[PDB]
Amino acid sequence: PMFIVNTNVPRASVPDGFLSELTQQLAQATGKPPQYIAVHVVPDQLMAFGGSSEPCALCSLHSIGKIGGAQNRSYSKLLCGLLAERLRISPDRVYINYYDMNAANVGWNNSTFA
Amino acid sequence: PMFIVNTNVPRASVPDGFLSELTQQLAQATGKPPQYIAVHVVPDQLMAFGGSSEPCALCSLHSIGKIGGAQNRSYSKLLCGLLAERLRISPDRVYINYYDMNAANVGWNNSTFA
Amino acid sequence: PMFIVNTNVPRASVPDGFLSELTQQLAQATGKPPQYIAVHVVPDQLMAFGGSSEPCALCSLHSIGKIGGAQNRSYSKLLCGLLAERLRISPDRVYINYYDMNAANVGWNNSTFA
Ligand SMILES: *C(=S)NCCc1ccccc1
Ligand SMILES: *C(=S)NCCc1ccccc1
Ligand SMILES: *C(=S)NCCc1ccccc1
Repeated sequence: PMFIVNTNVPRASVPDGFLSELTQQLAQATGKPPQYIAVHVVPDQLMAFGGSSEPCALCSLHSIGKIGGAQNRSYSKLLCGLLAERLRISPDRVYINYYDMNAANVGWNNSTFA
Repeated sequence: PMFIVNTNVPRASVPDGFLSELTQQLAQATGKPPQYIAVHVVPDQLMAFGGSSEPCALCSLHSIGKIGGAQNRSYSKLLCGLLAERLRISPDRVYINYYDMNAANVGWNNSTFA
Repeated sequence: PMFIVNTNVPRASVPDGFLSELTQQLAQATGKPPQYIAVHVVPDQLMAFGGSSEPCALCSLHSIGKIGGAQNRSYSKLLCGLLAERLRISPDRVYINYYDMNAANVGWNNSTFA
């Protein structure tokens, strides 16, 4: 999978090691090799959540399968837990959109995963 | 719902109250409490629309239901109105991608909305 | 269509003419008028791919139709081609998510494409 975090937390508040840690914990959570996981963090954003500019995040996780009710709950506990621990973001000011991609609709290395 | 605007309009052209205004207008438009609505504006982008770098916007609106033919036309009229009036972007240089998210595919507060 | 590339390549590495070339190549790949094509490049991103911060990209292409097995393979070869030639990113460090949008789910000019 690939995980993207957009947040109003400033760049200086993103701790060294954070992209690595996200890679490792997503690899572990999905039983996927870490060589396939992509991660992306976008700090310093102009965002509001419930009209407030307190720390918040808008995120996405795309996966070819391994998306569903229990699995997404597990992902959210893991990802909100990381965002709370590392970025000081309340889990109730985070949204994560989950996307179950078809292999034919994921481009990589001049072709797709189909 | 959550609304993201990416634009080549500079940060200084985004009016002070703009995130609050989007929050309140989207709350009114969907009959949702404003506490749930997230909004995110990304200015100064390197983008073109039709090959031109005249002001333009690429947007998304994610909602758990309340997405459909008529609802979406209404959203577009509302959101293009605000982008024209506040950011001085022509409606014919705006795209908005609408996503009807399943509740189980939206993470929040260490779980999902399911 | 609309194509978005997020990359850790620095802004100064993105050559003059890159948005123009993407617009032109996407028009040719879909036979669609360039006047409707939108492109967006986001350099200097904090991203990793396979746990490495070597040059990489995460991309999206949204289109109303013209998405499918052979078409997406063709787009990937085109777009990885450009990202390798112009931004010096290895094709195997690019992901492109493809989205076949329903015309009623794309807003434009105060309405939708339905
Ligand atoms: C996790 S195994 N990511 C690699 C495959 C992929 C899946 C969805 C979107 C992009 C890349
Ligand atoms: C509007 S009520 N937003 C909160 C629920 C939601 C829907 C789609 C994506 C993120 C959050
Ligand atoms: C290509 S012809 N783009 C214009 C129509 C479109 C399709 C998907 C998303 C946004 C805009």
